[PDB]
Amino acid sequence: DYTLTREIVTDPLNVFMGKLNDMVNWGRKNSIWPYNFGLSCCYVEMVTSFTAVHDVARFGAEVLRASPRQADLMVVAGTCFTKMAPVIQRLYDQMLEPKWVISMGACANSGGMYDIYSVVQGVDKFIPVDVYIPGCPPRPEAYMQALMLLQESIGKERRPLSWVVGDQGVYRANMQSERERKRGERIAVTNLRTPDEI
Amino acid sequence: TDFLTEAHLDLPMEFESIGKAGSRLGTALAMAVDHEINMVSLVRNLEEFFARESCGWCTPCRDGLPWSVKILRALERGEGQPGDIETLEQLCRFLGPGKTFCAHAPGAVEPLQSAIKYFREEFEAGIKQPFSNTHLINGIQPNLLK
Ligand SMILES: CCCCCCCCCCC1=C(C)C(=O)C(OC)=C(OC)C1=O
Ligand code: SF4
Ligand code: SF4
Repeated sequence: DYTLTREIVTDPLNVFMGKLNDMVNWGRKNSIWPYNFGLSCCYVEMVTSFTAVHDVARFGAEVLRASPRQADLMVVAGTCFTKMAPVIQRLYDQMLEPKWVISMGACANSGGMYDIYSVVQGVDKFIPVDVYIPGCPPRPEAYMQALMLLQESIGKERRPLSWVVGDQGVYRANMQSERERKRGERIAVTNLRTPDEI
Repeated sequence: TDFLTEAHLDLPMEFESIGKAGSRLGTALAMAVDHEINMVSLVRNLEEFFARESCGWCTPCRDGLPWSVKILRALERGEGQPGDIETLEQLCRFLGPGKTFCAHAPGAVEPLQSAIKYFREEFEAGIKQPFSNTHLINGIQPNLLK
């Protein structure tokens, strides 16, 4: 099940075209260059994931471009203040296809605890989001988990190989939700460690 | 009425004489307590009568006499805990005249306070166990008050 942008459609996928699409998706998901964009405390946890104790470079996602033209991923790591929202939209518009968006933290997801006069209630009011991370802040490994989720989503999307031949529509996979996937193993939990120890 | 000792036996049976001794003349029908009778058990019996003869109108008598009864029951069985005699003294202070709706509860707490004043060694002998009001709840560290 796919979503078309140019509609809920089916899988359009010759066997050589499928292999070429798989190779392009493999190269795109294994080389994701985030945009160095600091909004709030969630950015501190993101760059913590970039350091030696977590080493997000292992996934090939460390290059951290200061220019939106060279970046493939925008991580909205912080509150979308109303004065910063046109800046965020302009930086997203300066990015080139293919581009992906991760909302990091409750502020970027929905506004979080800041249902206040000067805060946009979630970045998906004005730019489209591919992966959402709950947390305030999400820990660095939560950001790495979202990076792996984005890699899974990239690995079976369909985009044109060339702009001169073939379908130019972008097909994004309608994934099963992580909540329904993990419901079986989460409800079966019975006992946890008591909070009086280390 | 308040208990009196053998030193007060040389006192005339008048309202003013027994009033200045820390007791009341009352009905002037005196009752004698010998050495065999435990003072804690006697006061427990008295307070059991007074608590079960409360009319139930007002809070200090109705809800504080059963507390004193339960404290004296615990002191009788040696299950007294620290703060029980302090609770009895606080009940004596706060069930006096003007604090309850009628004079039944001041008369209830007169023998308790007189026996605490004169025979405190018998009430202190009932306190054996350490004070415990809570049980441990697994996963929650208690606030260890010092
Ligand atoms: C694809 C070829 C890459 C060659 C090396 C690129 C530059 C060094 C690594 C990227 C990087 C940059 C630019 C950088 O500025 C930085 O500091 C914020 C890092 O640490 C988190 C980086 O990892
Ligand atoms: S979600 Fe929490 S940690 Fe992240 S930017 Fe908002 S206030 Fe900071
Ligand atoms: S002190 Fe008198 S009015 Fe109050 S509950 Fe006791 S018997 Fe009733």
